[PDB]
Amino acid sequence: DEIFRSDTLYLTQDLFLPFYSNVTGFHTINHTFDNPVIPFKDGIYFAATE
Amino acid sequence: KRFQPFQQFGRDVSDFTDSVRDPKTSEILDISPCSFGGVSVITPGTNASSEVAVLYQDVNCTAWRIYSTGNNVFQTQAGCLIGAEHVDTSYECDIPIGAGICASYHKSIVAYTMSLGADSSIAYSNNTIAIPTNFSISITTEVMPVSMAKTSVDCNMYICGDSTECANLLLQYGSFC
Amino acid sequence: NTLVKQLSSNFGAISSVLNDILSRLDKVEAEVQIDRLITGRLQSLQTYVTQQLIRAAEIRASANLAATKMSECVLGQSKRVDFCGKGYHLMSFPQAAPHGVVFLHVTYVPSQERNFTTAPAICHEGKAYFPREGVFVFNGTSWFITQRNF
Amino acid sequence: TIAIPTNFSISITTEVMPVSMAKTSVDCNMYICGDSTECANLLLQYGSFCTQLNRALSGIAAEQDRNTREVFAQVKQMYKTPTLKYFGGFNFSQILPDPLKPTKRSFIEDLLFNKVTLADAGFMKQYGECLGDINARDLICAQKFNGLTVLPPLLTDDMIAAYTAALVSGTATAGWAALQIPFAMQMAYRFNGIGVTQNVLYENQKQIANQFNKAISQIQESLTTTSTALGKLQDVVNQNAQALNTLVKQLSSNFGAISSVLNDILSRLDKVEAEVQIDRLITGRLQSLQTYVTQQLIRAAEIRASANLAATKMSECVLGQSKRVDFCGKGYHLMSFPQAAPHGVVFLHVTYVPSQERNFTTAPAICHEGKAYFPREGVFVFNGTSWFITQRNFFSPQIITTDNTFVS
Ligand SMILES: *[C@@H]1O[C@H](CO)[C@@H](O)[C@H](O)[C@H]1NC(C)=O
Ligand SMILES: *[C@@H]1O[C@H](CO)[C@@H](O)[C@H](O)[C@H]1NC(C)=O
Ligand SMILES: *[C@@H]1O[C@H](CO)[C@@H](O)[C@H](O)[C@H]1NC(C)=O
Repeated sequence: DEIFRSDTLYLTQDLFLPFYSNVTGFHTINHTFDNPVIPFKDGIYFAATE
Repeated sequence: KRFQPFQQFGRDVSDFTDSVRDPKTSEILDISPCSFGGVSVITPGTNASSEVAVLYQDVNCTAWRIYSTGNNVFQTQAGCLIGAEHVDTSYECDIPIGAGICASYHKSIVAYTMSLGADSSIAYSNNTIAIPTNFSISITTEVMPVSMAKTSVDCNMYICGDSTECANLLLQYGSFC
Repeated sequence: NTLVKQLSSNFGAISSVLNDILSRLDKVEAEVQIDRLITGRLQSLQTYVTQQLIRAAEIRASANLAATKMSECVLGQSKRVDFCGKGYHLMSFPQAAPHGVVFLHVTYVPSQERNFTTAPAICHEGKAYFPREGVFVFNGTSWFITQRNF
Repeated sequence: TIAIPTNFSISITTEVMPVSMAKTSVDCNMYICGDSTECANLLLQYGSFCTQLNRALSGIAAEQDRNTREVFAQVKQMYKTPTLKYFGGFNFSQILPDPLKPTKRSFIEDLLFNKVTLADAGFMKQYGECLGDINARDLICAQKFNGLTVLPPLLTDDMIAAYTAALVSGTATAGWAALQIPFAMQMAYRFNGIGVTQNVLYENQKQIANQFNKAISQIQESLTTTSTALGKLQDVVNQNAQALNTLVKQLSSNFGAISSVLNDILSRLDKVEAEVQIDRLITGRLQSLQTYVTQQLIRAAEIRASANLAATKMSECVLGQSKRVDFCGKGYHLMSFPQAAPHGVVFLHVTYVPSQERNFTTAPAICHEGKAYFPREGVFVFNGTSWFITQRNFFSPQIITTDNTFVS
């Protein structure tokens, strides 16, 4: 949220990425170029290491 | 407190808004309640007198946070006391103020330190012993409760009176009777 | 009397008087307010019952101790200290009282203590003659053997 | 065959018992409706369940003061410390106050107080102090701002220490309104009460004193190190704090309303619409207060049961010798000493423990010349040379005589 909080523990229900869940990897190099259409499925987490 | 740009208000665990960013100057401010502190009232009974004494637990009067200052403001262990005269003598604690302080009505309200009991010294002697030579017969009383009054409740009487519609609503509610 | 007085209170309803609601409101609209009142009044009854149970437990603890006193003090002599009176206990008598019992304890109280020189044992002729449950006291003329009391 | 002991030991054991709990008060208009005037009027046009709750709480507080009075105020006359601390080889230091140390409490009492951690050293918190320390999330400030208060006990800790010192001084001299007897002499009387003969005490006095002082030192060494011995008088403390902080936290909860924050509702809703939500919140918060009060009453009953048993122990064990089994210590009971502790009392019981049992052949009666000479409260044992008459405890053989036995 946009509320400020300090030194406390706060519980919330929301769409999150569960801990120790599977993530798919796509690697782009000269040999292989990957750009498939990926489903959205109620939101996504996207990480780029480059 | 340090506020991020997208924040405007701050809340505590009880969800009471305790911080606010000033719109014009962007300065963080803390919001605190105004009412705070404990109060107690000592009286000897309306029939005896109309005067009372007032004790403030969270004030040290050697001041500002008191309703009035009638006379004799003096600091005790229990807190700041207003309306009582202090007496050095020890007594038997008619009214317990607290922290070893008691009050009584002597004609004014007086406050004193609590008296534990009579003071005596017993000698220790290796070669001496005391034995009684007389005796007395004392009769003492002890009062102890045994039973209390037995009661019953008609819940349809207490709830819904003689009304038939409320009784049906009570029915289409639940049987906690 | 507190239960009686609590009927005056509204519990979020427009009125505490049921007859007014039924007089000037139709069934569906009256249902809401009557349900609010029902909830509040049931809650009051439950609070009363809980407090009665706690008081009853206290009274039970008091009654058991009184029964123990009757068995121990009235029908016997008790050697427990301060159970059946402050002094040494001799006898006790019960009297009935409204919702309770009053015990009269009769006790022995020593008085007029006098100081003597005391010996634990007597060398006599280089032997040890121990008192056998009494105190050796020196009256001024010769040594004597006495009880702790009287 | 029958076995009889030939030796004995002096053991000192401790028992910890709670006496009172913290006294509290609630400002219901503070906890419910804050400083808002409209919510106060709605509270008014609801009901007065605040008078009942506070009547119950005040009763509890008075009961706590009464509990302490009944445990510690048995002694009528106060008895000055003898200044000698030594009686017949027994060291009563570390149980009595030391003039050199400024504090009026004893060494063991100091250890006990140090062990138990207490939430509040003092009962005053000033408004300016709460304001200045806003950065720290002080729990007491949060309790106070929401209408919850803790009240000080009537009897200060130094007073309880004085009562305990008077009781110990009375035990040391005059025994259990004064008898005036030498320590060693009285100790001889306790042995008789047990059943052992006086000469046993007088002959072996130095060994018994060494053992006693020694047990005291072990108690001290056991308390110096950290243990869960005083756990009960800690559980009691944590329970109270936990209940108050739980009441503080419960204000965050909605009770079917749109928000838990009253100021938001009043800011963005008109009177009639705000009334519904405020009534829901009022109902919920009153319910929380009632639950807290009920739990406090149940805890108070438990503490009352504990205080009465402690008072009975003080009367029976400290001011007398008890023949009840295991009431004032595991072994045969001789004496007991009280020490004050935070919200409770610690009893030190001194007991006689038999040891080194030896087996002899036993006879119930002696035919002698076709007659029956019964022991008269002793056992007939065969040592190997001739028959002897002895006690149940601490084997001491005596020649059989007509006086020792009774004919039948
Ligand atoms: C609002 O007006 C005041 C006075 O002109 C000014 O100091 C302040 O900066 C203004 N607000 C902002 C955040 O610019
Ligand atoms: C009251 O204030 C005075 C002066 O600051 C201080 O010396 C005294 O200790 C205070 N009393 C208490 C018990 O806080
Ligand atoms: C009593 O104990 C103290 C401290 O342990 C010791 O100094 C003293 O010698 C002992 N007895 C006496 C009075 O000698």
